[PDB]
Amino acid sequence: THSQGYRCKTRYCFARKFRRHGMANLTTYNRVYKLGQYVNIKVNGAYHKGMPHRYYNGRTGTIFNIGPRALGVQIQKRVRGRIMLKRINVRLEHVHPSDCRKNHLERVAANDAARRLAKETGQPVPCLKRQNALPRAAHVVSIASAIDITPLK
Amino acid sequence: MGRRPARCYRYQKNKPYPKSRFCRGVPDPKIRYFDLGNRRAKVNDFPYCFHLLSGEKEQVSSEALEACRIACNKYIAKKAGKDSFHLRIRVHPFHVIRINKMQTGMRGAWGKPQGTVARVSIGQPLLSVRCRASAKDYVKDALRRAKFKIPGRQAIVESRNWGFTEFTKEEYEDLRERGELQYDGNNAHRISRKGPLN
Amino acid sequence: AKLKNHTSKNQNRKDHRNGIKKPKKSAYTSHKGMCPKYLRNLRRSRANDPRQSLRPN
RNA sequence: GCUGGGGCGGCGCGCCUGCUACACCGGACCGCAGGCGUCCCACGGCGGGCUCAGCGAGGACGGAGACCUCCCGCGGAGCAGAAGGGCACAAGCCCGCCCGACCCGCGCCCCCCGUGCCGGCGCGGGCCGCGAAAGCGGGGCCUACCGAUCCUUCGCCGCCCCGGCCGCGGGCGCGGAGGUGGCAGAAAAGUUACCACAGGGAUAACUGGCUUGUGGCCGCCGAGCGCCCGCAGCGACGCGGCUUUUUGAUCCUUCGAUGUCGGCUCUUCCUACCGUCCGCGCGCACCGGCGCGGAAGCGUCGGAUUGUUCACCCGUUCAAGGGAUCGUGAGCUGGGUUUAGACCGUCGUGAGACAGGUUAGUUUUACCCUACUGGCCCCGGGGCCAGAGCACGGCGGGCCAGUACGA
RNA sequence: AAACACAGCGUCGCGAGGGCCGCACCCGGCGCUGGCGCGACGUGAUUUCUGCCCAGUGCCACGACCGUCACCGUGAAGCGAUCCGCCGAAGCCCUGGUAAACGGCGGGAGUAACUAUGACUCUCUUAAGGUAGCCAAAUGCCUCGUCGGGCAAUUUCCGACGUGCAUGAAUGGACCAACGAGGAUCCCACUGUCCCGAGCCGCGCCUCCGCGAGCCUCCAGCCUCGGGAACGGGCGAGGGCCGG
RNA sequence: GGAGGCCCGCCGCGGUGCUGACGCGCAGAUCGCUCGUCGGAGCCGGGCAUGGGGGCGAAAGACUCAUCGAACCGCCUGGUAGCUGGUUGCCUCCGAAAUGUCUCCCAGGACAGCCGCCGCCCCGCAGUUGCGGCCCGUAGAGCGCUGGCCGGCGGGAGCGGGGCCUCGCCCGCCCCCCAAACUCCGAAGGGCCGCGCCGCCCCGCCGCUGGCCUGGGCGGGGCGGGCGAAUGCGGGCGGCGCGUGGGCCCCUCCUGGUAAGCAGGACGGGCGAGGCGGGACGAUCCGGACGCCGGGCCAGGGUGCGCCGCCGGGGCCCGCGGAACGGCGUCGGCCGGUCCCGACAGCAGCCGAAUCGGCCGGCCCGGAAAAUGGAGCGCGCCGGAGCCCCGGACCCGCGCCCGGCCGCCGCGCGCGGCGGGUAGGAGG
RNA sequence: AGUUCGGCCAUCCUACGGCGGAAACUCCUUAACUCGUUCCGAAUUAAGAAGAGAAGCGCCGUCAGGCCCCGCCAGUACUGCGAUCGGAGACGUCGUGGGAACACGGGGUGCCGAACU
Ligand SMILES: [K+]
Ligand SMILES: [K+]
Ligand SMILES: [K+]
Ligand SMILES: [K+]
Ligand SMILES: [K+]
Ligand SMILES: [K+]
Ligand SMILES: [K+]
Ligand SMILES: [K+]
Ligand SMILES: [K+]
Ligand SMILES: [K+]
Ligand SMILES: [K+]
Ligand SMILES: [K+]
Ligand SMILES: [K+]
Ligand SMILES: [K+]
Ligand SMILES: [Mg+2]
Ligand SMILES: [Mg+2]
Ligand SMILES: [Mg+2]
Ligand SMILES: [Mg+2]
Ligand SMILES: [Mg+2]
Ligand SMILES: [Mg+2]
Ligand SMILES: [Mg+2]
Ligand SMILES: [Mg+2]
Ligand SMILES: [Mg+2]
Ligand SMILES: [Mg+2]
Ligand SMILES: [Mg+2]
Ligand SMILES: [Mg+2]
Ligand SMILES: [Mg+2]
Ligand SMILES: [Mg+2]
Ligand SMILES: [Mg+2]
Ligand SMILES: [Mg+2]
Ligand SMILES: [Mg+2]
Ligand SMILES: [Mg+2]
Ligand SMILES: [Mg+2]
Ligand SMILES: [Mg+2]
Ligand SMILES: [Mg+2]
Ligand SMILES: [Mg+2]
Ligand SMILES: [Mg+2]
Ligand SMILES: [Mg+2]
Ligand SMILES: [Mg+2]
Ligand SMILES: [Mg+2]
Ligand SMILES: [Mg+2]
Ligand SMILES: [Mg+2]
Ligand SMILES: [Mg+2]
Ligand SMILES: [Mg+2]
Ligand SMILES: [Mg+2]
Ligand SMILES: [Mg+2]
Ligand SMILES: [Mg+2]
Ligand SMILES: [Mg+2]
Ligand SMILES: [Mg+2]
Ligand SMILES: [Mg+2]
Ligand SMILES: [Mg+2]
Ligand SMILES: [Mg+2]
Ligand SMILES: [Mg+2]
Ligand SMILES: [Mg+2]
Ligand SMILES: [Mg+2]
Ligand code: NA
Ligand code: NA
Ligand code: NA
Ligand code: NA
Ligand code: NA
Ligand code: NA
Ligand code: NA
Ligand code: NA
Ligand code: NA
Ligand code: NA
Ligand code: NA
Ligand code: NA
Repeated sequence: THSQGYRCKTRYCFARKFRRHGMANLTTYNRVYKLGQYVNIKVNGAYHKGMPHRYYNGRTGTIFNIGPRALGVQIQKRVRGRIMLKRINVRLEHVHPSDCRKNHLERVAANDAARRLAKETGQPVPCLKRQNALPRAAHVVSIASAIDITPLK
Repeated sequence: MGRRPARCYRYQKNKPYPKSRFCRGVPDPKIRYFDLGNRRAKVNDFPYCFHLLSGEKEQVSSEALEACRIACNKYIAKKAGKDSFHLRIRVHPFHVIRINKMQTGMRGAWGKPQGTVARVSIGQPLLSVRCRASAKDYVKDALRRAKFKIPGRQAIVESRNWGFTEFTKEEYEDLRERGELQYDGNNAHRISRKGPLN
Repeated sequence: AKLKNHTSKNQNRKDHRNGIKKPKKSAYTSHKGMCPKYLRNLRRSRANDPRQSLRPN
């Protein structure tokens, strides 16, 4: 039919991975979260309390509440021609920290370090801006070529 | 005949619909034998192989399969003896076709099972024959005789392999003159090089 | 007399007509569902800070 | 109420699992396979201990299975009921103690207008259970198992009865229960063939259109039949087409109406050819038959019963099939179908019903435009010709001849 | 008209202080009447008949008061409003009667010296299991039933046959002389109904003098094919056509 | 002798058949023949009685003054209608929806969406690519799991059939073919998030948190440094209100059905509400989206004549919608044999060079049938005026460019950009 | 080298052979006490120190099964965008982007951290 129970159409997204059944490792409980941190949502099918809805599987958001046992996560959801901010409570088995800012943090650190380095020696500051791949430059190649031909059918 | 003309189920229009716990009241297929001739015959005899290929993507009814089997087998057996060839039907009728029997017209028109067909693609072998040099003079005529019971366009080819094995005749003969073949009742395989010794 | 049951044919075009509206910039800092013990401590720490307390005199 | 017209039937009319569904989310059908309106003070909470199904081998009144023992056993068992997920020093089984299947108050998720309802989750306080403790516990591992305003009834603590006080009684603020399954929730049986009203080609019955299952016609192949001999004549098992002269499917046009069956009368057209014409073949001696190709000029009739188309029989110069708004009602007729009277049977309490039978029952208007048939708008006598029309078919007798041919 | 009426037949109620009906009230009709009467119903001359069922529904008991079933009245309690008991008319319930009241009226097996059939036996079962009669009927689906008559030839007609989809006894059955602008089949006579049409008479029509309307009307008024709201006068392409 | 709801028949009283005439009538029911009855339950005149949910009825729902399955007159009453018809000057600026939920709801509404007008404020934006992080189980693939399915060959503890033997069940290997409700694997394709402030030191508050001098949160003060992908371009918010809630078509992807110009869904576009050229002819196809004009260039499609516009070069060559299946029609190929040591066709003799078999391709021929006379648009053409390809031209949609003018919106006030529109809204 | 407590959870698992112990771990001995077994000191609880590498454990081996990496499979299968390209259709082709799987071949077979001996 068409019924829309809380867990409809979850035959594949809530199943365990191959040879990864059973209890979760203990790193999922003793890692530290702070307000404003970016996290990912991935549902674990062996834990049935604090489970988010199928819609939130594979989204990223920020922490707005640190609780005794659950976290509060803010997520942007599009509804028709508008975006709504949804706040949900998730238990620890369904949340992982997100590396969506690691590249920017490393870029900032490197930019500052390079700026410090050349100043002490006085060397000119290089360009600290990313470049989209530019066209190739002039160069010279050697020839030991192999003749290529088309085969018969 | 009591059956619809074959143009009503020629093309692969639906998803495969096998007989299972969901589809139940299915009649029995018309064809029940898929290996004819001398099935028990060492791979050594019967070096020549012929194929009747399919040049269409379509569906073939079990009645047509039975008719073609009978025609080809009868001809080859009569001409060159009942123990000079091995004939294999390479396609099985796993798909079920429905009929909406004609009160209510298009309302509630899901349809009941009627028969079975085989789904075949382009280039897929339909028949295969193994024989020695005695019956190789009539295998092709048997295949041409069977070609007229099947819808569409088919082609007749002579394989370069040895019988029903995967070896070309040159490779097979070399590997035989180098002692590297484990032999079975129909097929041959290369010797093993892995696992424990002894 | 049967009519159509459903269509989403024109809906994506209507959504984009005035852009996809973003949320307000105050929805990100609401106290709507925060832990009460944290909220109470934040209130008392501010009030006792001389540099940020709004108590008169 | 929905509805490939309505009715009969069914209930995607409130909910749940998998598929349809094309790898975020969403996504239709009287789509596919199914389920729910319950069951349990333990089948619930917590702690401890343990490991299941089963293979192999052994024990014997004892066998295909009782019970016992060892071995290996990733779950192949079990966990209330659909289906799909989950689970091994456990979420399964056994034992011990218990009642968090509690009280007060908030927020969020799902469906979604970001309203309600069911269901779930996260918290702040109170009081408790188990455990050495950390911990866990707002029922039965997760996804279904349920209900507004008004009224009634019950429970705690209080307030009002307005000129005062007292006792009964009434009312009020908060929360449960009594129910609306058509489940965002009127209090509700038939019939009309005596009949209406407003509308509808958003929707049936008759022409036309698309389709061709069914009906009809035609090819290819060659297992066999035919004394022997696949093809003189046939041709199974299969496969490929065509037609709209059957019946279905659909609902595009027409409800401010295109007069709805058959017969009678009259014209024209098709060919997929029944006799006659011209050829060829035969399992063609003759007679008579059968097959194939070209060929639509002529012929294809008179009667009994039936409204019949059809069918069936008698007879004869021996008797094909079709189209044209299922050709033809301001051409007729009115036998049938199909208003209002009446009868029978079956059905219904009844009014009434019946693709059951029977009998009686107004058929209106051309003078207009065009088409068609003839006739006119004067011009001498005799002729020729473009264009248009078009008409000789069938059956016998005599001579050939009781001949050719043939026993 | 086969419809209604009808004489005849049958049932039911009532003895006047009654029955049936009218009617807002006061008062009326049958009734200037009295059971050989009045009122209410069904069947429908004559002849011959009119079977079984009172479980259902209906009606009736000068049957019975078992249970239930009002106001009023009365007892207890109470400050009083009130509340709880008793009391218990008709009706229903209970016990009987009634079908010329409404209506109803069965299945499956086995069986006789050829076969066939089944007088006979067993079995389930109802309130009762369709009797006397009649029939492919104005009533039989299958069905244009089977056999006979009549015809050259008959889905019509008549006579038989009968496990009758779904005949049947005053919702009357069967039969019937006389009668019928009733429905149906056949025979004689007669004939333009027909083979197959022809000729004629009067009136209209037509031409003239006099008189003189209605309906209808986007505009217009020759065809074939195409496409198109799927059958065009107009649109695209062709073929024809003085005007009146 | 003269009875009778007896018989034939005139006037009367009726109203059978011709389904006659008439049917813009003599007539809002008549006329002609034919017909039923004619001493009785007969026919006719006048007076009187019965009144509208009432009367009267030998019963047809008949009649009750052309009116009856409930008369006529006036008033309540301009009764109600989610339903059909109509709704009256100009120009300019903007411009839809045919969808979601609820509804005794399905020919109607409410709320949301889309749009107009009126504003207000000053706070960087995006239907895009690049770079970085995470998510999904579809096509394909496969048979390890859940199921299904052809055989071949080996081992035999146990069991069966059959003659210590011989095939079976069982164990092993091999093998043919599969799945919308199978998955160990798994794309293309999609979705979400990020891409400037950073680093160091010190100080303050907390009624939260910790064994502590621990943390976390919120603030203050000093020092150094700096604007760190591309491309384009100003953004955000509020009030009031209308129409719409029957849609259809194309592309690609699907479901039911033998199929359908059938019914039901999905991303993007179109018609609706889009002028103009072409496709002979068409709401939607191919181009191109519109103020009034002059000039130029040219898209799509074409260039015998109708009818604006053409040549050159290479090859083939009997133009209905159309299949299985046939062809010794012609042209072009691929793979194999035999041949001056003499092939093929008419071992040796006669000759004296190609020949034989299989599999294809292009264009053709057969297969190939309907009803008024007719349609590659017509006439026609056919070593083309046909088909495939190469090169250079030509014709014309104000579509594009240049110039003039009109209006609107902007503006360094010098000028610049633009102009379709149904339902609907606003200005002069 | 060993033990206690851990992180990631097979390059660490499974089967079968072999090597080793000073210290450590383990196997071992007893049932008065403590606690214990639907019955059993088997398990478990308490109390010990005569034996031992025979197991467990650490290491080695196997044309080992499994697990992991690289190549080939293969620019193949499939696919986004554009096409009056071919074909009656079923399907295919061209341009411009992305790009597998099985199978097969070669090799490999636990590290990391804090405290004690
Ligand atoms: K419909
Ligand atoms: K009636
Ligand atoms: K018609
Ligand atoms: K044909
Ligand atoms: K009509
Ligand atoms: K007619
Ligand atoms: K009487
Ligand atoms: K009774
Ligand atoms: K009957
Ligand atoms: K007879
Ligand atoms: K009469
Ligand atoms: K009245
Ligand atoms: K609606
Ligand atoms: K499998
Ligand atoms: Mg057919
Ligand atoms: Mg289908
Ligand atoms: Mg709708
Ligand atoms: Mg309805
Ligand atoms: Mg709903
Ligand atoms: Mg436990
Ligand atoms: Mg608490
Ligand atoms: Mg509702
Ligand atoms: Mg007409
Ligand atoms: Mg008319
Ligand atoms: Mg012919
Ligand atoms: Mg006519
Ligand atoms: Mg009639
Ligand atoms: Mg009638
Ligand atoms: Mg004339
Ligand atoms: Mg002439
Ligand atoms: Mg009888
Ligand atoms: Mg009878
Ligand atoms: Mg009879
Ligand atoms: Mg009769
Ligand atoms: Mg007759
Ligand atoms: Mg009866
Ligand atoms: Mg009786
Ligand atoms: Mg009767
Ligand atoms: Mg017209
Ligand atoms: Mg024209
Ligand atoms: Mg008298
Ligand atoms: Mg008389
Ligand atoms: Mg008349
Ligand atoms: Mg007239
Ligand atoms: Mg009265
Ligand atoms: Mg505009
Ligand atoms: Mg309601
Ligand atoms: Mg697949
Ligand atoms: Mg509407
Ligand atoms: Mg349509
Ligand atoms: Mg419109
Ligand atoms: Mg448009
Ligand atoms: Mg010209
Ligand atoms: Mg404009
Ligand atoms: Mg307008
Ligand atoms: Na729920
Ligand atoms: Na229609
Ligand atoms: Na027709
Ligand atoms: Na007709
Ligand atoms: Na008429
Ligand atoms: Na006249
Ligand atoms: Na009497
Ligand atoms: Na009855
Ligand atoms: Na008389
Ligand atoms: Na009547
Ligand atoms: Na009025
Ligand atoms: Na145009």
